[PDB]
Amino acid sequence: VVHDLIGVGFGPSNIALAIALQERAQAQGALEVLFLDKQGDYRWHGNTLVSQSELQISFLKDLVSLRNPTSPYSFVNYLHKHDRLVDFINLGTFYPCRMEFNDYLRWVASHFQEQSRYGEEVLRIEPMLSAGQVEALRVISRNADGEELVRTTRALVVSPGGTPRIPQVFRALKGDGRVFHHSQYLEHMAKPMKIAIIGGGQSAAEAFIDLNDSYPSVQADMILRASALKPADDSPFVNEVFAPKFTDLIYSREHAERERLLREYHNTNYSVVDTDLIERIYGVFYRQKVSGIPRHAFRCMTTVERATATAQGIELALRDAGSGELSVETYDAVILATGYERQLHRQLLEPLAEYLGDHEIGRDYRLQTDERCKVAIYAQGFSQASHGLSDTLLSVLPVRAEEISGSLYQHLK
Ligand SMILES: Cc1cc2nc3c(=O)[nH]c(=O)nc-3n(C[C@H](O)[C@H](O)[C@H](O)COP(=O)(O)OP(=O)(O)OC[C@H]3O[C@@H](n4cnc5c(N)ncnc54)[C@H](O)[C@@H]3O)c2cc1C
Ligand SMILES: NC(=O)C1=CN([C@@H]2O[C@H](COP(=O)(O)OP(=O)(O)OC[C@H]3O[C@@H](n4cnc5c(N)ncnc54)[C@H](OP(=O)(O)O)[C@@H]3O)[C@@H](O)[C@H]2O)C=CC1
Ligand SMILES: NCCC[C@H](N)C(=O)O
Repeated sequence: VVHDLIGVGFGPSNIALAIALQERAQAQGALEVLFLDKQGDYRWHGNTLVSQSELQISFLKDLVSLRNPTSPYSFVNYLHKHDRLVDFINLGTFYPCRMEFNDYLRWVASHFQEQSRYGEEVLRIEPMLSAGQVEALRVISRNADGEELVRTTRALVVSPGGTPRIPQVFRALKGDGRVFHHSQYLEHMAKPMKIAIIGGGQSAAEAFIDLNDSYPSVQADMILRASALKPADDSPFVNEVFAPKFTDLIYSREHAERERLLREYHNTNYSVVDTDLIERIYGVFYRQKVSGIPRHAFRCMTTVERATATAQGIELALRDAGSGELSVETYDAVILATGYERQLHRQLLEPLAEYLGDHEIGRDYRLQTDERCKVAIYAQGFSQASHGLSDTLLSVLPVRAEEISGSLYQHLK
């Protein structure tokens, strides 16, 4: 038994897809599909779901609405089905506590229980060759019990999210419970402290406020290479870059202009914090000046040069620019809120390397391939270079999903 499509992850990108495929199914027939996710109980970045994490995107830019507001899967319908719509309204906000967005996604997901396989991590994809042409694809995933699984599919779409970014100096410490990436924040905090946070982004700010608010025992240092925290920029003219119309424009630009646009707009999303959050962090420090009790430290300008483990704690050599001084501090724990990297060919797609072309991902999000390769491989979130800032986000999923299902059906038929 061969599957028309299989996807890697049933995160948002892939769910949005599932819905589109379902919408097309009535007109064009229903493909047999599966989406595997490595989470037994799926939470959307669960380890990051702290008390006051606000969706950084308008709820209207949910899974279906930009394409089809009349879908049963809109955030609003979800709210209605949970008898919460009126109440949400009295809220007057556009940005739901991310815990809520999570429920929505889980709820939407429950509607595809047949297509979703959870608890299965995909390890690699192998070509199945008949006559030197890749007719089908082999997907190898390992479940929670440790049992590997092999399935065969006509088409593949990979939407696994990103992998955490570890600065070099910390790579030495892989495996020390004492140091952990933000992404894994809830698991590790469940095990009087000094903790350090590395990075000046949202993930960094969110860790800090959470520690301050939830852990009185804790004193936190935010170590920033950058001078300050810069505000995420969401103004309307600017926000127009997360538009569906923009994907077209950016795609058609020469490589030089694309990067320019990406540089000019980096601040929409990366290394920036929400305006309200900065104040609140700013307020916290201000209060220290008042109280005179210096619990926390804002080490802007600081670069970690040496990090080493110890019986005592973790030793960091911090270079503070503008002082030029190098000083040593030791922390009970360190938190890396250094972000994510989405690099497309991991060990996961290696087996196909031979068939993947030089030219960039397709406008339709299909990787270009050899004439040898007859299957179709698609990716979501790995085309930021060519598809814009919207790519790694929730911004165009509704649209992107239509395009992809459109190709997939066209490929299949
Ligand atoms: C903490 C955090 C908050 C964010 N908040 C927002 C926001 O408010 N608004 C916004 O627009 N964007 C936000 N983003 C950006 C985010 O990338 C998108 O919102 C969205 O998560 C992208 O969806 P995705 O399905 O493509 O990837 P993901 O949501 O990361 O889905 C990938 C899923 O597949 C699993 N997986 C990974 N590898 C494999 C594999 N080997 N095999 C099987 N499963 C695998 C993962 O565990 C995960 O469940 C946020 C990102 C983070 C990290
Ligand atoms: N919806 C929500 O409430 C949340 C949304 N987010 C989203 O997740 C995505 C990524 O989040 P986040 O990781 O915070 O943002 P970024 O990945 O953009 O931020 C990374 C931070 O780490 C620093 N950094 C990276 N490498 C090093 C290094 N080698 N040495 C020192 N510092 C380093 C960067 O500093 P520098 O700028 O100087 O390079 C930067 O401040 C974004 O889309 C963000 O909006 C994150 C958390 C919650
Ligand atoms: N970091 C999320 C940015 C979302 C973007 N401002 C949008 O409106 O799509």
